[PDB]
Amino acid sequence: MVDLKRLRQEPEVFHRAIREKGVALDLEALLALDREVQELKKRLQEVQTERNQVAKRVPKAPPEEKEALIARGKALGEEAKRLEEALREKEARLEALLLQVPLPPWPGAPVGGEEANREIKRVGGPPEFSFPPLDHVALMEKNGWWEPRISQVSGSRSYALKGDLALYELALLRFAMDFMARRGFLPMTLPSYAREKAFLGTGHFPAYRDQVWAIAETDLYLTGTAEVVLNALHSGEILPYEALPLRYAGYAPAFRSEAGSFGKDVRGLMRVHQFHKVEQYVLTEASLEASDRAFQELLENAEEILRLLELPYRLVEVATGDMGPGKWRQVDIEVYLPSEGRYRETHSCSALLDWQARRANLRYRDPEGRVRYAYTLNNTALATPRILAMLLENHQLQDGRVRVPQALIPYMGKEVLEPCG
Amino acid sequence: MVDLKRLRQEPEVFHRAIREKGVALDLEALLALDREVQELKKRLQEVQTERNQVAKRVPKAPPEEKEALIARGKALGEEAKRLEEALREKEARLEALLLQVPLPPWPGAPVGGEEANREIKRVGGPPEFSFPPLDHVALMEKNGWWEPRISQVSGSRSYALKGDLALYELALLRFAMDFMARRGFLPMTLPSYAREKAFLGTGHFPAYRDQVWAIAETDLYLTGTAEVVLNALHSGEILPYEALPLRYAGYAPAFRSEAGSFGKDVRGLMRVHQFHKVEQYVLTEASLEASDRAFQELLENAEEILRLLELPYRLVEVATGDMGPGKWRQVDIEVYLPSEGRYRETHSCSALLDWQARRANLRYRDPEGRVRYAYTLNNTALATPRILAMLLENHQLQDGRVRVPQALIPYMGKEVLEPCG
Ligand SMILES: Nc1ncnc2c1ncn2[C@@H]1O[C@H](COP(=O)(O)ONC(=O)[C@@H](N)CO)[C@@H](O)[C@H]1O
Ligand SMILES: Nc1ncnc2c1ncn2[C@@H]1O[C@H](COP(=O)(O)O)[C@@H](O)[C@H]1O
Repeated sequence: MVDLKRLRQEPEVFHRAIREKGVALDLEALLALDREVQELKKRLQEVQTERNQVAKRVPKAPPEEKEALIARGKALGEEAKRLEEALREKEARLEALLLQVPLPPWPGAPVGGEEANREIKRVGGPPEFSFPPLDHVALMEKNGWWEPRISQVSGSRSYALKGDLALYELALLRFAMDFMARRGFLPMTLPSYAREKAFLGTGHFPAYRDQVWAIAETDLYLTGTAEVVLNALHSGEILPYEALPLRYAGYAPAFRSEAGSFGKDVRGLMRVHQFHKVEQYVLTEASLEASDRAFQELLENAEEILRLLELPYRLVEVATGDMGPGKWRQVDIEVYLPSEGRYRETHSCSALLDWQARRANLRYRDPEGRVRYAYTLNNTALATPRILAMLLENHQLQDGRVRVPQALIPYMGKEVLEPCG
Repeated sequence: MVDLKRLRQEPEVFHRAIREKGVALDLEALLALDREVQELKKRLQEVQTERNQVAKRVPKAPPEEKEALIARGKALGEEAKRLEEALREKEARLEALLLQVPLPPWPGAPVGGEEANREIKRVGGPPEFSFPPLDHVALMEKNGWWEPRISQVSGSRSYALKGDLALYELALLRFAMDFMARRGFLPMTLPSYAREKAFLGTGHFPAYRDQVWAIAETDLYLTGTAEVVLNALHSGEILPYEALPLRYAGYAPAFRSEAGSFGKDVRGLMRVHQFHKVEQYVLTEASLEASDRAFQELLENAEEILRLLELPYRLVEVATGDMGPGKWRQVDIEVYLPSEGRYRETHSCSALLDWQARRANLRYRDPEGRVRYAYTLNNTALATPRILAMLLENHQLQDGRVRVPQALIPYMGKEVLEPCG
């Protein structure tokens, strides 16, 4: 949500945002609609208040003038319900539209879709294997580390891990939570469902509605990221300046409808409906430099986890067309997946300024007593099973076993994932 | 799903079983419908046969005997139509009814509802405090260990744990996966959703259908127990005798609608819609002896876990009217919850003989080459957040902090859970 005041004052700024980000929104039609709502609230002021006057004149009016006043009162009331109900219809239309206005991207955002994305940096590289490398599904198949029968039970885009890899999954999630807690984020284990209001807050509703699974006969939705929950915790609360920046490391199961197919056909561990994710969430003050400092920390944290995971990665500046309506700036971190001879997203770091704060109503009292919308940022800390696709392929040994990175040997108990059966 | 052959020769056993388990099932109506379906199938046999063997006699028959055979063919033909309409209609409701027939309770199960549940033994005393104890909610409030704001994001029966208790919720799940792996159970991390067929396989559908959330616009339901996934894995597979017993320790998020109204203020970490559960599942060969061995193993595992967690517990033989339609035996394990002065269920061990194997179609090739239905059993290994409630109350220190059991100190990194504030 954008400040309707700034929207009215400098709509060309939002017009470029709608153009470069590709939002289907007619800014001129929204702006128009707003004028009508303004107009109709004023006209409704007139009738409900002339009605106030007629009703005030009624109690001691002579019988002649008293019924004239009832007559006038009725017509005016008619008018008022007509206007009232027109306003409500128009305002709902305005709000829905307002919910589609995107934040302007940062000045250096590449303009265009995913193909405009720009590699910032690359640390580490494709492993040079002494032998012919298997892909992660073939490592799993060979060591008996996943349960293919899960598709008959739950459907496709499901996985069930077994043996050492079951254990490894859990070790990586705890690892990421421990690493976030030593970086000063407050670890939180959270639910994977939220009411609608929390999805609206983040911006997942309306634009990414397609992607969320509703829990039927409830008013709950399962969340695709712990971010829907972390962002809505302080809605309607005004935070002390001294609380800022809030740094939450939230773990929750994530659920995605994944209404959108894998061109690299369908499966393995890359795109499943249910996965586990530790999220990095920050609420900071409404300054660009506070945002920039948080974005760089969010980024370095994710890089740091990849270095401890010993994975080759690169950072990518996400183009306007691809960052989504509420993003100021987005950088993805992609890790190399040998079997596809390409980098794959494992983390997206977004800075959304106050676009989510004005929707989720997140506010703080600045050093001068002024209440302000906060700025929010988020980045993945670690999501499984997807990084398992990359750990298996980058760390596979000759025999098909997989070495665990040094930092994860305390969490596993061992240096090598053994086969199951 | 019971063996219809036993259902027909021992109906009194099933009648005692329907009454003692308090199942709402008219047994005469079922056995009657079963006889109607058998006579119809026999009769259809008889029809299709005579319709074949007179159409043989017909074509070139002495002209007068030919029309009598034609006449008989018209009669037999319309009768087959009728027989099939009735059979299609009556088989359907008999299958729907068989899906409701309870397994006979083991002889030693108390007969009565929840009130007849007999305590078998108790291990460990109430903790003795140099101070008046706080309940687990006041311990979480005091220490800043949960996030009350989640109620507004997600509704009631939600928890969000913070700081050391978030980390302690993950550490306990890992400990239970490692305890199980070391006991020979194969660790698996699972989805929390399955198709309806997996629920019919365990007995959760139809009887408990209302305890289960459905994912809307999807043919998937969220599982309240990993047992639903684990049990549907080998469906339609004929397992080799040598694979047996299959000992699986699965972890999945568990979702429960909790449609059971309310009564006591079962607030805090005790009854939530979403929790984490590590599950013991055994699929064994079809002998009682096999089952009793497994049952005891499952119980000793949950006992050993609770010993490791340094918690006072008791075992409870569940009564016939409380164990549920599929159970042969159920023994609940209850831990002492100091603030309620009562024991609360943490684990529930069930032996179901072949009642789920016949529903999910789990079979094995026995040592003589006979394909038999397997027996299944299951028990909680460790579920969070309910155990955290007994853990905080039982291990609370004078200062409102909580000691970590020796067993869990390697998982925790510390001996005491520190406050967030
Ligand atoms: N709504 C809930 N909130 C919190 N924990 C729960 C809830 N429902 C069940 N549990 C936990 O999970 C355990 C088993 O649940 P139960 O109702 O006995 O179903 N039975 C099973 O799931 C068997 N698979 C054994 O695990 C309980 O003992 C308790 O520890
Ligand atoms: N469907 C999925 N399956 C597995 N991991 C996923 C899935 N969706 C997203 N992820 C992971 O979660 C991260 C952040 O998700 P997103 O906020 O959508 O970028 C991605 O970089 C992946 O690590």
